[PDB]
Amino acid sequence: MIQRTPKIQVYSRHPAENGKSNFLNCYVSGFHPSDIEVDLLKNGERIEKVEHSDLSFSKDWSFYLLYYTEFTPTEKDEYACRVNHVTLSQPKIVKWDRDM
Amino acid sequence: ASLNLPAVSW
Amino acid sequence: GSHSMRYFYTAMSRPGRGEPRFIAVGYVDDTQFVRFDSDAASPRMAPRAPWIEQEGPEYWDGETRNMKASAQTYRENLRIALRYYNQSEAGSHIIQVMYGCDVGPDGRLLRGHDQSAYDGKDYIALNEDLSSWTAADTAAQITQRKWEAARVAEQLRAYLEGLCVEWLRRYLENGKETLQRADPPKTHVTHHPISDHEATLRCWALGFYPAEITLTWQRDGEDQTQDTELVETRPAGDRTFQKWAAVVVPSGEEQRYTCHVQHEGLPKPLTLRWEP
Repeated sequence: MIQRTPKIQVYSRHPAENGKSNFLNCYVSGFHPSDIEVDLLKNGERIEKVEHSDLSFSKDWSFYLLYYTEFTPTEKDEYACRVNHVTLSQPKIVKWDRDM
Repeated sequence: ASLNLPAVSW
Repeated sequence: GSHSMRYFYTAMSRPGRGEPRFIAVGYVDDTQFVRFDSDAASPRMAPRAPWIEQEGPEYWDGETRNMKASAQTYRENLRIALRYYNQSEAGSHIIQVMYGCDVGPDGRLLRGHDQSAYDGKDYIALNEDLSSWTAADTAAQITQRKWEAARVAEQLRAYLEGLCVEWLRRYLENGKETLQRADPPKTHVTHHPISDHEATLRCWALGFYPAEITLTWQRDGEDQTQDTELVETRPAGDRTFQKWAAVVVPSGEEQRYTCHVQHEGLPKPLTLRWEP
């Protein structure tokens, strides 16, 4: 059948301020079918116990999910989201950029 | 509340 | 203002890995309030918003019974769809359903919905008359014939005009402090040089509810639709939404650009500019 690859946005719940607790979000959307693998990474390593929203979908039938974890940003630490889907030959990594 | 629709199939 | 209630079902087959998973979620406007997942250790319709928690055990028991019955219906529908499309028992397939009602400020029905998809493509939809169907292909026409013979549209109409609207009105009253509150966007413009010759202006909207918003850039008062990068509206995780719109502008021309924001929480549209 026809498949649709995920759009990916990585961002924080609130404007980032170093040393102030926040939530790191990875929003995946526009994909079909629904099976998808999403990891949040801190300095390249998988964060444990990440939570996610309940599967739902948009008016065009494509799925979306929010993955999220509490975190405290610093100048040093790098964060990213890593996504795999049947449409991707290898996992896609999107880095967190505070201005996006 | 959800729709209760018994005995309807494709 | 106006409001909606929607239920979304996803049924996903997985041959060799048990029976199809069935997940249901319910929303009022952009607020999820219930979920059901057949893969949970103890499947139940469960609350996801504070204002639904006050419903009593008869509500939760009835919703759970209905979701279990719906899971069985959609597992059968997945088997039927294989026959209708001449497909093998080896592949994974998906049925999706969305249904519900929209009401105006008076709480009266504006319109009802009931539409389904197979493998991400339209399958069958109840028309706006709540009395006839649109089938996407010759497979869905088989379903349409069965549903015409059994007067299924009449049952959908009874729900959409009756219990759907009545429950939505109850939820809106019980959740009035949030469901009937619009949070306007918090807005600002950022500027990032990309070269000596150009810079990005990015217009941000944060903290808004509901999700519907319009963010536009104008240059000299003319919309820049084909030159604007507009990200999908995204959830913050605290009920609110975020969005941005960006344009690449010639250095020294920044004040020719204005960002325009429309949102139901704003009494008047906002115009903003980069403020160095």
